[PDB]
Amino acid sequence: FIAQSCLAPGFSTMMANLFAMRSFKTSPDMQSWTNDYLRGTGMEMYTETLSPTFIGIPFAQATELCFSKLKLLLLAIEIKSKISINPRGAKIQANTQGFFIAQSADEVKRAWFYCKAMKYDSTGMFHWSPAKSLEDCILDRNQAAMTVLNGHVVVCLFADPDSPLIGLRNLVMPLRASNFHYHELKHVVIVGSVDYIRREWKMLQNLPKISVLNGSPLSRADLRAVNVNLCDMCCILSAKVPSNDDPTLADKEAILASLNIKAMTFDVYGANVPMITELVNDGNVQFLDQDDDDDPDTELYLTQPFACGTAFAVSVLDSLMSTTYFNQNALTLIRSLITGGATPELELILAEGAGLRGGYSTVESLSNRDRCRVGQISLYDGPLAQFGECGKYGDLFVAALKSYGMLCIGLYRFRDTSASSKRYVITNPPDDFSLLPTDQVFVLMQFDPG
Amino acid sequence: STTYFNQNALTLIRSLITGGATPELELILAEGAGLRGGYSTVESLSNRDRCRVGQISLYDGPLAQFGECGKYGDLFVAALKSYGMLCIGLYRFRDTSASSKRYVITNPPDDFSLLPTDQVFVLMQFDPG
Amino acid sequence: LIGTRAKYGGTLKNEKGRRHIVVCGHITYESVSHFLKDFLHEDREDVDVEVVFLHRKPPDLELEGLFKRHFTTVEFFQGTIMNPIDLQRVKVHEADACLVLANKYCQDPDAEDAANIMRVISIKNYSDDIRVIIQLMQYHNKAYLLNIPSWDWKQGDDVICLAELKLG
Ligand SMILES: [Ca+2]
Ligand SMILES: [Ca+2]
Ligand SMILES: [Mg+2]
Repeated sequence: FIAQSCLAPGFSTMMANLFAMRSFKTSPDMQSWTNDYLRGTGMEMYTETLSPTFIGIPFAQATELCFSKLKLLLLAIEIKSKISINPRGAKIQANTQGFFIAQSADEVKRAWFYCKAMKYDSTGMFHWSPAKSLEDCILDRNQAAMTVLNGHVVVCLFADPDSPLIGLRNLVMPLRASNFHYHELKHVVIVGSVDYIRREWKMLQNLPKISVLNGSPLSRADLRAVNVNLCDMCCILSAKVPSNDDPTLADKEAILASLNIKAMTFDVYGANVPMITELVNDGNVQFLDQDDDDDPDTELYLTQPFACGTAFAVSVLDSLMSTTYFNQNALTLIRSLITGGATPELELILAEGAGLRGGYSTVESLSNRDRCRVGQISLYDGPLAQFGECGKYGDLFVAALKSYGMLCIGLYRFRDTSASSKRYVITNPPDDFSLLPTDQVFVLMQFDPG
Repeated sequence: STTYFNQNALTLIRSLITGGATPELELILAEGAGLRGGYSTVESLSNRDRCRVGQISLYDGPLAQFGECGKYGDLFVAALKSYGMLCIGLYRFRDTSASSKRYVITNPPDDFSLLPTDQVFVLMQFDPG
Repeated sequence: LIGTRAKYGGTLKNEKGRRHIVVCGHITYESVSHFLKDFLHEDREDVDVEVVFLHRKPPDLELEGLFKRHFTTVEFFQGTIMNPIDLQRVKVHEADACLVLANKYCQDPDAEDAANIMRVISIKNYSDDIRVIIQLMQYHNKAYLLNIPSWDWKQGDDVICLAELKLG
């Protein structure tokens, strides 16, 4: 989820809220941005067999009809054995299982009753490298300052040499998927102790564009060396064991790092730097933000930092146990959407113990590069800017689907419409929802060769 | 307790014992690169002119006339006018007769009697050259 | 199971034109008695300033008697500075300043400094425009407090570094 947030900020919040079963009551009058956010939190994954009326039509026309008529968002279908996310030019076959996003399972049933009356690895899903050594990836303060790092990803790691391993692959490899061209790949720099990263370097040898800087991300000198003001996303991860002395002192390391970056000034200030923070305790989210009211008894997803895609914790993942049991395909859609398409026997390759092994690209293998990816767009400029002024969300959804095939999932707009550059996540707004010129849309982008 | 009643009280303490710690020195040190040098200019060299904590003796010197029987007030007045030194206290032997142990007297009265073996806490100015 | 009623609790009663300060951190018999003697001295000019103590563990019988002798000028409350609910009870936003005492005789100076630093963050999170005075054990921890966006020395925020002053 953290890796997906690098490509599109706030995506982790949309992911977490889409598997927690929440019942939403519309409210008469309260805070405006909270009301829009709470309506999105009532959305979750659902599966239903497609009506026979949909047989013989392409997916693009099928999901457009569901949104306009049934007010349902169809984003994935199963073709038989495998799940395709927003397929391009794929017919809707008989007895097809479809994935829908709706408030409740009752609304989903309308879809059933509708009627007229060496470059890549062996699997070819991720980029590959000829096992670059760790010593060649180590950079100094002057080495990192002289090189250009624009649009990169900074991984602030807090880990003792004896700390338990957290698997630094799981954040880098989704950023190294075959969906992205080699020129658009985001550079990854890790700030932390080399002793800990040395144990993690076994599975990072074959991942291109990886940099390691020794030191502590708390120090301002290291942060200025890697140009944190120009990075697309700064990730704060802690691997140290909890001392269990006090629940409020468990995340003292990440809170200090987050506050330190927010106060630094560059010759652009640090308060505008997009950051995501890992929390081992839910109650420490109150210290991540300053201009908000804090309550110990409030739920995590109700907090402002979580609603803005800034805070994240493993406590929101407990809902996956119930979701997996009711439908195995639900978990498969989760992994394919966040891990960059991790094929089954690829884990069998990984379980062997030899690490990531590459393969020669063929015409059959290169076909796997064509799949949808998670992306974010802006309505300020481009050929989709006409809907930013006063166009409805439904109009944007149809226009984007017909022109480029992008499937709009949600919106990412400022908390205050006027001061502060804080954006909250709205999941699947109604077709009559009003847009703003400063809005960002979560979309599923097709793979464009070339 | 002293800091709360007056913030300037703590500022005087830090400047008196640390040799002068300007606020932006803390910001430079907080960066993590350690002490950073700089090229001396005409304005930069002006910061060298400030008072320092020192100790003098009345045994042999131009101020030795007050050691025999001169009062503390006379020594304070004479030192300030001629040299700019500001007497703060005395560092006198415990026994006048023997051990070489000296105790601290802070701001003795102007009628205090001095001794030839007395040391005075003074704040001397910066003398170029 | 029934036990006894909560001896210390509730909210500090508001008074018109009343100045009060909040003291937290190491609240023991040594610190409180020594602090009160220096804070309330005949040599210093008398000012009507209320002293409010906030601590987690209930005070022992010796500290309770000390609070009784200072009933009209010293009050104690049970709670942690990390809880926003407890911050409202002592009315930190209306307090003139917040004082964070430190345990000088601690086994781990890093652990003591980290806990005290987190206290300032909690106080600043509740409201940024609060004067905070903290005792600091080691100098290298001063950088963390300075990097806090809400920390402003011009507004009265001060750090008393024990190591820096002792060696100075
Ligand atoms: Ca729901
Ligand atoms: Ca907050
Ligand atoms: Mg949801």
